[PDB]
Amino acid sequence: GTGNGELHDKFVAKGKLFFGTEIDHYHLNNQPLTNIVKSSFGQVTHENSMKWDAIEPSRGRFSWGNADAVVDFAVANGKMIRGHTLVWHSQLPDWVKQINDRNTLTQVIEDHVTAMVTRYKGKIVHWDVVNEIFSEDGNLRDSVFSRVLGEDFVGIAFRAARAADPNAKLYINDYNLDNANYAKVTRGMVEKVNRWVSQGVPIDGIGSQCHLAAPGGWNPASQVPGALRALAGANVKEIAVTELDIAGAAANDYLTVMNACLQIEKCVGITVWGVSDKDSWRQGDNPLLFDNNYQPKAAYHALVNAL
Repeated sequence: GTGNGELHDKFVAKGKLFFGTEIDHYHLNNQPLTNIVKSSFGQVTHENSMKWDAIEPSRGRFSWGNADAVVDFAVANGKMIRGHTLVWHSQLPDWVKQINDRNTLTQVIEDHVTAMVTRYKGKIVHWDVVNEIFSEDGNLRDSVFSRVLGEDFVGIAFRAARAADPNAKLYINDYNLDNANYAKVTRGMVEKVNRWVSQGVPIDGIGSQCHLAAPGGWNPASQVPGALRALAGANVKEIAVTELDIAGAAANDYLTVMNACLQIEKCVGITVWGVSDKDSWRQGDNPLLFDNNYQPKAAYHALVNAL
């Protein structure tokens, strides 16, 4: 009566756009992994093959194959795609950190942004236009971008993207937005998005990665419902949780995040950052919805039954 029985179809039935997961090309030949993506998730994000150094390793040399493989898989199976990510300080080629002429860095950014967004035009529901640009206290983190251009690289990148694919929602993404009172939320994301939306910058959405700790750690998800409402309170049309994982994978904790999004009008979807704990970037914390044998864990059944 609502798709198959599984997560993304039940989630979407309540009025949301997707419940997706993360994959990359080195998972395409893993059939337990790829069947769960087909049957339980409705959207994918590239884990690594859309980052700057994998896409443009030398200026004007684009290597599209690994990214294309994931995209072909996604569109062949009717999955949405979040593009991740256009401008980031991490895994960033050494040839861009060399440029300090504001013009050339602006050109480089447009070139990079325009190459990616055009190639995948019409196939990409959200682009993380900028990733991780805030310090833990709310100012711009130090990088060739913030040094050379200040806050200006944000509007440079968002405008290049909007110019290249008018259909994609343009997002800003960041981690540690997991407490409403935290500086990075109040003085960082909310304050500066308001200021940049005021200046004509086409920011459609805010992404909260939600790499969350177990109960009693620094960022437990006891507190996320109030943070997402803090974020959803800025002058943007939507928000999403984009890289969700929770150390321990407590049924109660996943329930908390899913229903937080369900109860926030502006929250259009959720992406967990992997299918199985075996392959997670923090496998020690065991933080996903499927175990090492690609069998559904307690949190997974819990979300399906709540829906």
